[PDB]
Amino acid sequence: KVRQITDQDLAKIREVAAREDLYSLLARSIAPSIYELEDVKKGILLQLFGGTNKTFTKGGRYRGDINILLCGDPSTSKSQILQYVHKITPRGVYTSGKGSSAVGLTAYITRDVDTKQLVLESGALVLSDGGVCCIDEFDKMSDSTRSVLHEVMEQQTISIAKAGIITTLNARSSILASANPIGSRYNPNLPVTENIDLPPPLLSRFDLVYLVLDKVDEKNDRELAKHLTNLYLEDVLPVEFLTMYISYAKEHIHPIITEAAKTELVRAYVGMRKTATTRQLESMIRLAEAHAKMKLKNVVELEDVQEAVRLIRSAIKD
Amino acid sequence: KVDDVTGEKVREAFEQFLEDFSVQVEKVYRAQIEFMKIYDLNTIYIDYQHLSMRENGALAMAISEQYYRFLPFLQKGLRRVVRKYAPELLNTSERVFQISFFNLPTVHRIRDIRSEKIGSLLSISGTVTRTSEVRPELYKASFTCDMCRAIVDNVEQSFKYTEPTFCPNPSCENRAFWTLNVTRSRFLDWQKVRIQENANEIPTGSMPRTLDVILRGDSVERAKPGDRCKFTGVEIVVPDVTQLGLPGVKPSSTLDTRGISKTTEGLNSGVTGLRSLGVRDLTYKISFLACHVISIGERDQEVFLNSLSSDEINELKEMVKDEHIYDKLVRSIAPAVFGHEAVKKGILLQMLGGVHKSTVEGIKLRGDINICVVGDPSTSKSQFLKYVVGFAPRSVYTSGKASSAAGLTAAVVRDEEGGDYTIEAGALMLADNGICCIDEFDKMDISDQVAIHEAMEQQTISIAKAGIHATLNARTSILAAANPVGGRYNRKLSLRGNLNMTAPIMSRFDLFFVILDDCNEKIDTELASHIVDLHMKRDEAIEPPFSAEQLRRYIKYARTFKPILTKEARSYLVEKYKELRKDDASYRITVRQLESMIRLSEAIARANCVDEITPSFIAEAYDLLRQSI
Amino acid sequence: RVTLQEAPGTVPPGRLPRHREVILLADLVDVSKPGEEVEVTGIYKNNYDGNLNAKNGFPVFATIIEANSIKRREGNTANEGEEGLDVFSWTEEEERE
Ligand SMILES: Nc1ncnc2c1ncn2[C@@H]1O[C@H](COP(=O)(O)OP(=O)(O)O)[C@@H](O)[C@H]1O
Ligand SMILES: Nc1ncnc2c1ncn2[C@@H]1O[C@H](COP(=O)(O)OP(=O)(O)O)[C@@H](O)[C@H]1O
Ligand SMILES: [Zn+2]
Repeated sequence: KVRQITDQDLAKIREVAAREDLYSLLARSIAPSIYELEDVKKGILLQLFGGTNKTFTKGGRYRGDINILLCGDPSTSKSQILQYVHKITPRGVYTSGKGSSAVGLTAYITRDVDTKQLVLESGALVLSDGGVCCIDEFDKMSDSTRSVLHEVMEQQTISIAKAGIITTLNARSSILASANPIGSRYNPNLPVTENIDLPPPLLSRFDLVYLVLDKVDEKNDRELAKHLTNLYLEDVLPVEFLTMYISYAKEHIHPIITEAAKTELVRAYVGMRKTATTRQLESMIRLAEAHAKMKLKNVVELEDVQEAVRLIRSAIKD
Repeated sequence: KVDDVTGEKVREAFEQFLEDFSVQVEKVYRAQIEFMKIYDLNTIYIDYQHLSMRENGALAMAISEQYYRFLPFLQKGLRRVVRKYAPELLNTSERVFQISFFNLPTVHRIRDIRSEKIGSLLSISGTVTRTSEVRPELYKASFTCDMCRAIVDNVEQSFKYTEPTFCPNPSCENRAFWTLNVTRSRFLDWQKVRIQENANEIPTGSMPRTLDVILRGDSVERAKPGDRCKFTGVEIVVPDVTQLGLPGVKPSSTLDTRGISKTTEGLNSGVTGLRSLGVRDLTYKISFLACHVISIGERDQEVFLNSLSSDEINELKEMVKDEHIYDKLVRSIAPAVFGHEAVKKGILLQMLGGVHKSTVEGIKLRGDINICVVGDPSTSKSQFLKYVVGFAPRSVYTSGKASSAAGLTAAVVRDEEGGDYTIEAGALMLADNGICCIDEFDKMDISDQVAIHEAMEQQTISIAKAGIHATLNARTSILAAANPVGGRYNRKLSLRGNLNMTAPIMSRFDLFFVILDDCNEKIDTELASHIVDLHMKRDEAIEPPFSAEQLRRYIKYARTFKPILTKEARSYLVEKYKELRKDDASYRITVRQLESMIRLSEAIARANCVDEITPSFIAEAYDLLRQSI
Repeated sequence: RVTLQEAPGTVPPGRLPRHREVILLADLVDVSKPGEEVEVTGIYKNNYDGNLNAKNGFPVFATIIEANSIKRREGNTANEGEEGLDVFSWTEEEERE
């Protein structure tokens, strides 16, 4: 042309996991080119692990995927961020939402070209099962196909009933999306709803929403231009350790919750309720259990819930 | 004539296995043969694990490797066993027998199919994507000589119409010109199904591989398109019979409508030399022949009491006895949510249902309960829909806006492989005799709101376009979830002003349930604590009086009853209707409200397992109607 | 000759219909019209077809129904009861009544 990790790999994974600050190192590794924007990288690093997934008989399956929406001024670097997270994840798809078929992300019964026969072809959400699916140009996605994502983010299954075939597939994926506003700037005075041109439920169901802002600041502008030119000037980042660590954490590790998380979580939610919907607490639990999967552990404690609440309240600050 | 020695050993070993296994001494296979004798069945089932312990696999591996050559001896031994132990199964009203193997140790994928397993016994898995008609296949042919009129019978056929050659008992010389006696010949059922690879076995970028599986005998129609099924049988190879000299001129030497691949022109290795072929070249392709198929992806009281076991029957009748049972049932519905007992009661009444009646004049009276639940966001309105769709049989889930062309009622589409107009199925159609759970009910299209004007009341869909005219059937109950207009409920405006539905549609909903959350320091603590008791203990967090199976059995048993109305119940009903009409003042209250009250009374009576209706039930139904208006 | 598809009501929701061929002899021609829904009593037969054996690859046979009786059911919901081929036709005593 053009898995089965060894014991030495296990040992090096353990000793690296024994690092004092594993959070910041892979915070900076995922996007070496991106300068600042450390908080969105924190969120993406937490997303790439995901909270534990469970399906008990009585209540049913409870989701364990984290959804993130990036939006803001039109000339930031969100697309490069998405193309960065595309490569790290094991199984994922990077397709823009500008056009294509209304079921282009799900199954589409099509006539076979080579033979006059019938073939069932899955879409991009089914093909990102168990991973992270990146959507680009979220604002151009059509009103009729949007509803498809609605059943994906709610029941995590897609049903097709055409040409005598009635069946259901499995989505179980995570949505990271990037959007653009109407106009050349996101004026803070007007609220989010008018600018982003997205239905309130669709924006609401996203676990984390980040606003990227671009203000004319002499310090920030000079610092950005400096490192950009330094990159153009010709003169702590692991290469593939991330993929193996991600696979190890996703395929073997399953954390649990203890009463130490109970005590902090209940009072934190109540204090946030001193307009936080019940979605907020299930968002904190997922983020805390995903942080617990990092700094390799088998149970949650105070540090994970503190980091989760800090992240979800810094999200509120914007 | 030359005979085989290994085949004889396999034949006697199979007879010994059938006669001697007896391990449970029960004579399990003799029990099966007795069951076939009493029930008049034509197929036997043999487990591989059962055979995997006799002779240390010497018989099992011999059968597996050369199933194709050993099947005739297995059937011959089965014939002797049947004759010895049950002669009645030797003749029909002879039964062509079938042997079904299952529980093989390892399963294969479609991409492991190589020519070196041709003739072997295998098991495969795949998703069905097409099925054909049940056609009759010619099994044992019978002919008559044109001149002698002599009768030949039992002329085996492999892959093409085969007539006999040398004439029967006289002097007559004849090589051809026979006449099939279609009446004397034996036939069998035949079906062809197309399968493809599963969603997980498909690589990251792949065009799915396909296969042709042949179902024969009693295995027809057991695989339906879209399902995931595990087949087991023998891998065979099928030649091209067209160039094998078919009798008729209809084949016309491979008439074609499309162009064959130039890439494989001369690359596909065809064998020549045979006299039947002539100068032609014979070609082969791999197909599968299946003998066993498995899938891996009545309101009559007397017949109902027969199926259940004695322990279940006693448990059910002890369950019925207690008078608190009703209060327990409303607690068993959706044990994974906090609060909203009225919603649970409404859902239970919907699932129990009402009686359907037909008048002598031919007009049908509705017996389906429709519920609408509204409220501000984050009130667990979408958890009830998931519970219902998971627990209620023949139930479907859908949203307001639909991507499909047949969004919610129906659409007319031309045939993909025919010359006619067909009809696709909407969510309402796919829920006949079931519950349809509609979410985001506000954003429906007007052409669908006008369309549902017939399904809710007349329970039919009637279309008339260029292609087809039909009167479809939608006898489905509707559970709808909606949000108030403007984002939040206002506690001084009515249901009408806050909602957007018109009076036609609003009057067709039996029950309205408005659920409201409140921001106070104490209830939020309880809700958060309850929701977080999960995720540590997945099973011990919730404890209902009855499990899912007991409730599912009780609902089915209760639906057998059909209550009637007493003398005082009618007077109480008319009095309550008159009072409600007086209180309304005719803008919101119509005859449909009285009919809905009758339906609710009948459902509440079905809840208590009583065949007579008491005015207390009408009072309860009246209170339920008043609570939503 | 006519082709009978399965009625949409009879077909399970979401499945493809099936069709069969019916031969109408003298006195039965032009009774049924394209678009109507009909009930036919007849004889189910089999015949040998070369193309069917050539394409499928097995000695399968074609089937066809020779029609004996025709009853119209277009718009009729009273099919639950009543006896005969046409319930809108009268006898002599009925005309006298
Ligand atoms: N914070 C940043 N760090 C590095 N490069 C940046 C940054 N912001 C903008 N850029 C530059 O601007 C361009 C952004 O393009 P991109 O973000 O892909 O388009 P879009 O706005 O459609 O997402 C990139 O070529 C990148 O080099
Ligand atoms: N007992 C409960 N009371 C209130 N809310 C709950 C309860 N249990 C779960 N929830 C929350 O309600 C959500 C269910 O979605 P829901 O609010 O019905 O969506 P929508 O209101 O958009 O239909 C879940 O995400 C869960 O976090
Ligand atoms: Zn002869």
